[PDB]
Amino acid sequence: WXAXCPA
Amino acid sequence: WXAXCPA
Amino acid sequence: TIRKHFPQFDNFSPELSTVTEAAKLNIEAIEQECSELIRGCQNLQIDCDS
Amino acid sequence: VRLIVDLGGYWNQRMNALKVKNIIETNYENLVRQTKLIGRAALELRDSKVF
Amino acid sequence: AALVVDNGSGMCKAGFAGDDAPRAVFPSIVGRPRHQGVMVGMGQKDSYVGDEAQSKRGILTLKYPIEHGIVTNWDDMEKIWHHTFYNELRVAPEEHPVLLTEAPLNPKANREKMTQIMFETFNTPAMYVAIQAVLSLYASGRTTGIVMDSGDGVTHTVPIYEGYALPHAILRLDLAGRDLTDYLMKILTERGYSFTTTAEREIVRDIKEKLCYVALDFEQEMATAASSSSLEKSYELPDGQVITIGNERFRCPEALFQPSFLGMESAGIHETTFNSIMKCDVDIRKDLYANTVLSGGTTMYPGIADRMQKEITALAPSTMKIKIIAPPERKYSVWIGGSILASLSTFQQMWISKQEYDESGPSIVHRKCF
Amino acid sequence: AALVVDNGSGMCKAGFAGDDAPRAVFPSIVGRPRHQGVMVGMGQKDSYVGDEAQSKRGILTLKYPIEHGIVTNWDDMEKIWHHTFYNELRVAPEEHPVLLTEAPLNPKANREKMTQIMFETFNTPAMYVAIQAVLSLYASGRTTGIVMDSGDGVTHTVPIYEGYALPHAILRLDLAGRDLTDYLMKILTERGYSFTTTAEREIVRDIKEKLCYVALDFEQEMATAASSSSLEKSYELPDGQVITIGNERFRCPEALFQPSFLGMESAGIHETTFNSIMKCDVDIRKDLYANTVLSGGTTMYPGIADRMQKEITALAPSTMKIKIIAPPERKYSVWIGGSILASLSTFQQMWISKQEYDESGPSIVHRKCF
Ligand SMILES: Nc1ncnc2c1ncn2[C@@H]1O[C@H](COP(=O)(O)OP(=O)(O)O)[C@@H](O)[C@H]1O
Ligand SMILES: Nc1ncnc2c1ncn2[C@@H]1O[C@H](COP(=O)(O)OP(=O)(O)O)[C@@H](O)[C@H]1O
Ligand SMILES: [Mg+2]
Ligand SMILES: [Mg+2]
Repeated sequence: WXAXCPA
Repeated sequence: WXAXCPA
Repeated sequence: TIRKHFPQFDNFSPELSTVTEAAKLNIEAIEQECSELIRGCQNLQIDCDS
Repeated sequence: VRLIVDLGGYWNQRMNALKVKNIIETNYENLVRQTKLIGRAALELRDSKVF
Repeated sequence: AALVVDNGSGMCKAGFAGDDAPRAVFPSIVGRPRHQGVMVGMGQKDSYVGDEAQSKRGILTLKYPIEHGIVTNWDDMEKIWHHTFYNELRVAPEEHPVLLTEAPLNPKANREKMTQIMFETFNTPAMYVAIQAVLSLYASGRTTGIVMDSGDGVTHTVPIYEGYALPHAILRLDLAGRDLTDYLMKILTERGYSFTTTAEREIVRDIKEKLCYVALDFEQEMATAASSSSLEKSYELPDGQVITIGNERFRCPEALFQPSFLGMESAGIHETTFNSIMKCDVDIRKDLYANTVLSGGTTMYPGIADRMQKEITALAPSTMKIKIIAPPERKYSVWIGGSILASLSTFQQMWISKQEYDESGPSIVHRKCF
Repeated sequence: AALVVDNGSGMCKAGFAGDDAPRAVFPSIVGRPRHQGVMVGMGQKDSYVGDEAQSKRGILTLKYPIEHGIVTNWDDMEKIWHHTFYNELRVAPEEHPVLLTEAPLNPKANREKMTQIMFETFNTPAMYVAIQAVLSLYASGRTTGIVMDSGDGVTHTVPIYEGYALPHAILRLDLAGRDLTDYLMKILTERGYSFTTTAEREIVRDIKEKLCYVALDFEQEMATAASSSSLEKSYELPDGQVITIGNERFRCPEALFQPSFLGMESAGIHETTFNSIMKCDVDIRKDLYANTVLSGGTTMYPGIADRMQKEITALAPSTMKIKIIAPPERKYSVWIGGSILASLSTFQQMWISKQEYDESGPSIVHRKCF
């Protein structure tokens, strides 16, 4: 993800 | 709650 | 039938839109509400003057 | 005692005067719009050849 | 002096009678550190309460002891009360009566336990239990009106015509800001931002308080948002990353009036107002229309009153006039009204005595308080 | 064979003339799914009614087409009737006369409205409409009396006499089963159970039908209920949860006798029964007292008969005798009485034919069957 996690 | 919802 | 041989009557909703708004309005209460104002103000005139 | 008992002779009439003035200051303008709306609709339907 | 404490689902305040502003302002959360202590230099307390937790909220398991206005965890609840009286308010409870506020339509077990705690843990000289929403109307200087309270766990509508409210027309809805916080995040995942833990939930809480707003026309606004730009705003995360949000600015606050997006069959907040006023008498209906009052931190959204006034206007017949009152400081109306009520001399006789509690146990609260 | 169809606010009853029990007894509900369907190829219907709607009620938004007696939706009302004939009864209406019932003091607007939708959509060969209250005592085997008609939508008190209704003496009271079910939930939350949605509105309807009962003395029973746990009973929720109610068994049904508990200025049926009989003639008043009858599913509560007998006795003069007739089959009394009326040989006289309607039009019903 863009904000939060890596994805 | 007890019977219903989470409370 | 209308949308086949009567193009002039294709959609009468847009041409008559004030009737829809007036349907939500209750006529009898409107006269009752306003006519009370004439009653109250006329009672004020005698109350203030006499 | 200084307001209700003291002025009970004309208190209600003074209150009767104030309530109407505030009422007129508020409802009068929208009443005119409501009347102008209903009369216009009646004229519109009477003057509609499509209907 | 008499102390005023207003326990809320997420936000709890406390102060003194006659004051115009609550003394203590800190959220009501207790967290426990999941990780294991490595360093022994500092205290590293077992638990932290209030503003202490949020400062270190990254490493705590934040828990809300009260849910939907119901204290689920009583063990944690006394930790707040102990913290309020000794750390924030730094006063001894056994010299002053204290008043607590509750939502209407609560379980009888909720408000019997607090009275037991007050007269056994803190040994307060006196106590009182007063509905949250009714005190809000006192802050507006009115006694004939309907109060729209909307906090974090409860969204209750109550009409009040005289010094006491009508219990029969009280409509309580469990749709509030905390449900809204759960709602933007699932929608926010559409834009590529993932927030799951409770620590980032307060970060989620912040963006709602600053960027969310009520749209007057949801259908027209979403069409406007389809053209892109002119609505997206940039917000900086505590990490440092800057996020941009489009249509979601109005979509989440819109869910109040269309609960179909959240999956519960109850009608919108605009509609339940109409239902409650239908349950009262015809003559009292005229007064309540012109005396509609909003309260609670949820009602802070810009333009919420304007859209609310439009919605009720369509449902209500055009004869009666609708005026929505939105005082600027309606955030603390519940506490402020309590300060006025506590300051009243007539209220010295509606206090509950410690001796009276002893004779009747904790069951006296049903009969005396309301 | 003449069909006898009993449209009701809660339950819909249908069968055949001469039968001792309705053939199909299914709820009068209409359901429309609130969620989109993702599993294709099933042929899922658009609208669901009756038992099938009740079976899948969790994912449906149930609506009552009839509320407070007046039909608020004429489009759904035919659908349940359409399901009534072809699905539940599996009989073609083209070759059978059908019997429907009408409510006391019904507005004239509806009466041709059912007429104009039956002779056209289903083209039934013959028709007749009578009062459900009149058919109540017909099943009881008497022709003169007063009926304590209570149901899901409305309640009426009709002092019938030789089977001819008295319009001026008809009293309408808004204390129906739906009100009690709505009152049961607002008082059930005191024990921590929160039922709000419409799907679970049937659940409390199931609970009160099995557990609620009428207490002879309210003041004595609350004292005993508080003192001992004997009155408490355990009920099982469909999810497996176990609930217990202590005093709500006798409290919800008591509102039928104390409407101020709901906040209605109109008083209970016990005085309304006495109020109605005050309007009749003095000479006939002797007969009406001794042939009072109870009807409808609302009057199913245990111990309801002796309680009303005790109360109206104090209201009634000491000289008069009161005989409360409560047949155990009074649940289907309205349906059974219609089957009795249809089976009569002389009942062919006041048929309204399809041909005669054509020249007479919708207005014939007001004068033919009155
Ligand atoms: N500026 C704001 N805009 C939108 N919502 C806000 C704002 N400030 C506070 N809130 C909401 O109000 C809620 C708390 O309001 P309040 O009723 O004062 O406390 P509680 O709900 O705990 O009683 C918070 O959960 C927050 O989401
Ligand atoms: N054993 C029972 N105890 C309590 N209430 C009952 C019982 N059986 C049925 N009822 C109630 O009676 C209602 C049935 O109403 P009904 O008589 O069918 O209305 P109508 O007379 O309009 O057809 C249901 O809503 C149900 O709540
Ligand atoms: Mg609050
Ligand atoms: Mg009935």
